[PDB]
Amino acid sequence: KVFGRCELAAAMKRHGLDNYRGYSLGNWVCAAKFESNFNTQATNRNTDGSTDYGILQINSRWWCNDGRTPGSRNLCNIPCSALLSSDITASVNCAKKIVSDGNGMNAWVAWRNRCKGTDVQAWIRGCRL
Ligand SMILES: [Pt+2]
Ligand SMILES: [Pt+2]
Ligand SMILES: [Pt+2]
Repeated sequence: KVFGRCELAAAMKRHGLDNYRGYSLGNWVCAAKFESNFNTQATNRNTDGSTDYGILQINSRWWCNDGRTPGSRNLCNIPCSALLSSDITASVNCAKKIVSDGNGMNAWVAWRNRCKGTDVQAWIRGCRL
């Protein structure tokens, strides 16, 4: 599913991401834009052999099992395919564990390099939140 901007804002809001660990909804929407372009089906294979999955490009080294990432943990106790669903619940539950691990949203290098310190409120403009 390729989400609309406001559509993904609403879904992220219902699932408890607005101000989660202090991050306003716009930060989550900006991150999703530059990680996946709002596509729940996005996958990206890393040179280390891990893969990034779904709307927030969650990585198989630590967070999910894909059956092909060597010496990997599965700290979110899900199959990585759960992260490609049109239903974002599994990705949001995983994103909460990741953002809680100590580096906040710096865990998403696209957030650090393209969203951090910018006017991220622009990403929720117009949306009925
Ligand atoms: Pt939803
Ligand atoms: Pt939820
Ligand atoms: Pt856009």
